[PDB]
Amino acid sequence: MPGKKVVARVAEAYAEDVGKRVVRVDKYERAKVGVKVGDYVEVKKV
Amino acid sequence: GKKVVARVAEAYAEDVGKRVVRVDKYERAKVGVKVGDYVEVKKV
Repeated sequence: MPGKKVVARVAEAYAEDVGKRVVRVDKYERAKVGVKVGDYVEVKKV
Repeated sequence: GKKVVARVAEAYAEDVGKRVVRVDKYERAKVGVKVGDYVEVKKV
């Protein structure tokens, strides 16, 4: 696929977020991915 | 591994600027990653 992929390091979820299919991403990754809080993303291994 | 879909939530302040994504044990197992591995994140 063309262009630079957005790659991030996996860290464990905070306990209260576990089991909610949520991924915490900061504003810098959100800008590059092109998403806002509440949007959905695909996550896959590098 | 496989591709998963998750809802985006804000990062905690201490995680900001470290290129970190917080993913729970369920998504990690499905994706085929462990803590410290890298993932690609894409808008859907």
